Amino acid sequence: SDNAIAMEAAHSKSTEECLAYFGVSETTGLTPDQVKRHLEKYGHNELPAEEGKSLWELVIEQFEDLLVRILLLAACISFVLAWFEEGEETITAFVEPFVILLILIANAIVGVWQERNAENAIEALKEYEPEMGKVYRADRKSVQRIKARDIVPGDIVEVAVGDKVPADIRILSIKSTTLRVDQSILTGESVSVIKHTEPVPDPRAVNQDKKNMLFSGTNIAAGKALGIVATTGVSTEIGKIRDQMAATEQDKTPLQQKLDEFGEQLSKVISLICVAVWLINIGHFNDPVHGGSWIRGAIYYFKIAVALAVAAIPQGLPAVITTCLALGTRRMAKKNAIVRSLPSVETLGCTSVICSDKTGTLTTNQMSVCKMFIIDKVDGDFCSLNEFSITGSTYAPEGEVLKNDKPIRSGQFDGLVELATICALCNDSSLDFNETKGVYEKVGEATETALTTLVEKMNVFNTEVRNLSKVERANACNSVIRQLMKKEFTLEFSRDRKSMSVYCSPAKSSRAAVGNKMFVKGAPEGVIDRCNYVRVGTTRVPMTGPVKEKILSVIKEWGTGRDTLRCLALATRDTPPKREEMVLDDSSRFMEYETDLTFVGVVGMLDPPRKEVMGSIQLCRDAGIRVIMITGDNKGTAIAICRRIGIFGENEEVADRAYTGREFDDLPLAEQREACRRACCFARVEPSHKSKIVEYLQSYDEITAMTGDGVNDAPALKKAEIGIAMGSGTAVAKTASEMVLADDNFSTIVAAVEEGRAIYNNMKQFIRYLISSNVGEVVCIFLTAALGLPEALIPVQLLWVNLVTDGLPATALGFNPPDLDIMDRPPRSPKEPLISGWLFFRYMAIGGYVGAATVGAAAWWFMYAEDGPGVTYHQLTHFMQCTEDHPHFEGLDCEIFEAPEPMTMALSVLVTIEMCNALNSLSENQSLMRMPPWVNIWLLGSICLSMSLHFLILYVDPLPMIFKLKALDLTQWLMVLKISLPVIGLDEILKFIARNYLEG
Ligand SMILES: C/C=C(/C)C(=O)O[C@H]1C(C)=C2[C@H]([C@@H]1OC(=O)CCCCCCC)[C@@](C)(OC(C)=O)C[C@H](OC(=O)CCC)[C@@]1(O)[C@H]2OC(=O)[C@@]1(C)O
Ligand SMILES: CCCCCCCCCCO[C@@H]1O[C@H](CO)[C@@H](O[C@H]2O[C@H](CO)[C@@H](O)[C@H](O)[C@H]2O)[C@H](O)[C@H]1O
Ligand SMILES: CCCCCCCCCCO[C@@H]1O[C@H](CO)[C@@H](O[C@H]2O[C@H](CO)[C@@H](O)[C@H](O)[C@H]2O)[C@H](O)[C@H]1O
Ligand code: NA
Repeated sequence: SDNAIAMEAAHSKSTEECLAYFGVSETTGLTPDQVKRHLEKYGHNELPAEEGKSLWELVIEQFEDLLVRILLLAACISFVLAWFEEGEETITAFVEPFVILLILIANAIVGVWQERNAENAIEALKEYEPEMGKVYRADRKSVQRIKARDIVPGDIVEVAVGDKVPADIRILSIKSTTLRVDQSILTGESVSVIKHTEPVPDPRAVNQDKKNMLFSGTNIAAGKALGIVATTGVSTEIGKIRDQMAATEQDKTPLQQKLDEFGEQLSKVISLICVAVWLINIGHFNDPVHGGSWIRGAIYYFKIAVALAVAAIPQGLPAVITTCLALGTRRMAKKNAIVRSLPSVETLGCTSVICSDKTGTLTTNQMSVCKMFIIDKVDGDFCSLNEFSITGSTYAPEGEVLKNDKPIRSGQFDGLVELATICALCNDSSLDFNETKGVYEKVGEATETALTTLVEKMNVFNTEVRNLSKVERANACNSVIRQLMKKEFTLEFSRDRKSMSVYCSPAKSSRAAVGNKMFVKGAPEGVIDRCNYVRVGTTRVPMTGPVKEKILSVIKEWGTGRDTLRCLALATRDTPPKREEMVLDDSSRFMEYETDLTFVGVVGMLDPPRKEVMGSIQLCRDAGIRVIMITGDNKGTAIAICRRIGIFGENEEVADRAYTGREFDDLPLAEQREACRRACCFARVEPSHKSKIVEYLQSYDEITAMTGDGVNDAPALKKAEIGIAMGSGTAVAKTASEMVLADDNFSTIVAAVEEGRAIYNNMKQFIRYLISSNVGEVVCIFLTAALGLPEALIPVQLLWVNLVTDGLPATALGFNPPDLDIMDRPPRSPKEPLISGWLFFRYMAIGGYVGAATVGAAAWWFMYAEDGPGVTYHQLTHFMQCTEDHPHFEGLDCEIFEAPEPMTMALSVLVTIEMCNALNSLSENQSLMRMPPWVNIWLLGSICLSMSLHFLILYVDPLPMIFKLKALDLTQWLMVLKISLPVIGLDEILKFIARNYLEG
């Protein structure tokens, strides 16, 4: 982007001037060529980088280098203070600080990388949830949603309530009665501000004075408007205020709490073992009080404590957790489950209740009129209707009307003529043929578009359509009907009457003798009471009780039937008041205007459930996860749908498991709480009922997933453990949620729960693996110090094992395939400890065997080895007396006790045991005989890499001279194998005990 300013003083220009400056028609929008040129000139609508990645690594490197240099200077001060009179052994005090320096450098490197890895994992979340916007462009007549970064200056953009403003926008037209905007992120204003479209004359006016502009980042609090993009990217008012840092996420995840508890307890245990080593050596309490005995006897305990600290901490664990979470997040996003916060992953597996909206999530929101009836014959008490069916489930105008499964012509019935007239006039929506996809798409609400499609199918006025193109066919019959009745105005919907109407005057064309007419479309509950008459074809009879009961009976049948239809009543005021009589500024009077109606007919439209919903409901059943439907349908239809998708049984009694908002409010408080623990169906629900349901569900210590999309959903989404916003819904709901459904599908919720379970299981696996490895290392150190043996392992090798040798297999355990019963077990408790009970004893045995095996191989080299000396046990424990008391240990050089061969034996045994235990860590209970090792190929590859690196630091000459190791032969490797492989048998015995005797 070269020109970084775009249009200046857009608030000062008028709408005409702003459209003229970019040369765009407001009707069509930008042409593809205009979009290409503007994108090339002004660049994408986005801000560069994160916060400052080009100068961030240097900061952390220099900060940790300062933290290293200060410890170096402190240790130097200590060693220099140990020079005044302490001059006994200055040779041994020369090796310890070198190792400590290496430890500090290594821990600094990993502490930098793990932090950067976590930051990159957090930042990768944003790539999965790209901000979207709605534009009108010349290639399509309907509004199309695109990525906000693809919006360019001059674009015509549409914003509605709950949307996030994608660019700095000059308001062109306010479609709603008022436009209120929340500008708290910019001006810091509290209450929403009112916008207009008049120009603001002051060129240097403040943002609060720019009452005709929409600033990027702000949110539409109320209304709907159209505008033209003035500036994008950095030129945006919010792009100038790039200096803004919100508070961190905080709120420690339960896993982090358990890990920190482990850290504190491990500090205590390190202190306990450091004291226990002194407890073993009681003879040190018989030494003289003066001299240099206590000093040199305390230096040894200030070193073994450091070695034990290296052996005890799983240094590489946080990187493995971060990588597992990042890759699982990418997997979930590949499966349409867009996680907005890493903690939510852990929570996803604990989900005990899923509260889902019906329309759009459990169903496809692809509405279609499939049944309709009008009045046939009325004889006092007898009432007969003309029922019909309609084929075609999409919005395409393809299908026909069927009477008793036989096609008829809709124009024969005057009732159906009026039916179609009402459906065409009480309709703000239309159809647009997408020639690229080659399909018909909706322009407006699914309901009104289904009405439009029905009018196209019916063709009550008999119009030629076989010679029309796909574009001319979409809105042909509706245009025909519009040519006759001229819509004077529209009485908008209102809750108090549950209907809408249009005042229409007939055009002066052989139909002016009809007079003005009001056409009413609404819910039967609201419309039928206001009908005094009933249209019979072209005549009219008075509306009575029996007719009303017949209408209601058929509506009930369709609502509770196999199709679970939502019916719409259609009526018309034949003798409406005059335009001068009616006032339109207050909807409270509209119900009065829509009185003395004539009932014409009823349309039954279906919103089919998604074909995967039943199976996902079953999966939640097997997983012990309750599913509660929340719908706008009536209670009867709601229960019928619950039986259709499997929430309820086809024959079970549900008088206490299905409620309406009013019924739920009529119950006392204790009964409300008690009803939430059993209800699975809520119909006709107020926005506060979601929050109340979440609170009641929390009162039973349940982890609730609650779906939403609108602004009134935001509080509940905030209270719920897993707020789930729809991908097509508002931005306000998305910002208040833990997960977004890219496809708005309930099955995606189920898949997210399953994936969270699997990911937490694999995390448990590699956590227990690494920590049992650390247990084994600590046991090795303590067993060596207790028996007074030489150091079988040095802390450098321990760092290499914890960071490199074991880091690869743990990351690979992150990719373990999920168990076949992952969704046939109850939800995990969030307070579930990772290692306790039988697992404590199991991994304690494992770690004890690890330490015993390492130290025992180190001891085997000194004794029963051809390459090793003929040293016995009584002198190997007294090896420090070799240089002095030589006749007691006469034989070879004393330096043979500082040999690299026993350390190499111990390290090889540790590495082999850790590969074997990684193989054992593929499952918690299943033995290797049942689940083969070749199921997780990444584990095999990681073990190959670990062994290749081991052979590298053993044989490739420059490296074993650094690791203080010596290459081995076939006999020593065979000993390593013989003393390492039985760990598989040990864990196999423990698994057999857990399976065949510890299931309860
Ligand atoms: C790494 C080296 C070991 C020795 C260690 O200190 O870990 C202990 C300790 C801190 C716990 C223990 C370890 O305790 C022992 O192994 C007893 C040692 C006695 C030997 C002396 C006999 C001569 C864990 C390791 O035991 C083994 C047997 O599995 C399990 C678990 O750890 C976890 O669940 C990991 C959580 C991140 C913790 O009980 C944990 O403390 C609690 O806070 C938890 C919940 O952490
Ligand atoms: C003065 C001494 C300092 C200089 C060191 C000389 C270079 C050493 C060669 C090894 O390089 C290391 O290899 C590790 C693994 O191959 C990496 O660990 C990374 O990968 C592990 C597992 O893949 C994770 O557990 C670790 O956290 C993560 O640091 C680590 O980054 C990297 O440097
Ligand atoms: C695209 C446009 C075409 C679609 C229009 C659909 C046509 C239906 C319009 C009906 O108009 C009303 O019809 C009533 C009869 O059905 C008339 O009542 C007349 O007849 C009744 C009995 O038939 C009497 O009870 C009433 O008093 C007397 O007003 C009434 O005046 C008239 O306004
Ligand atoms: Na929430």
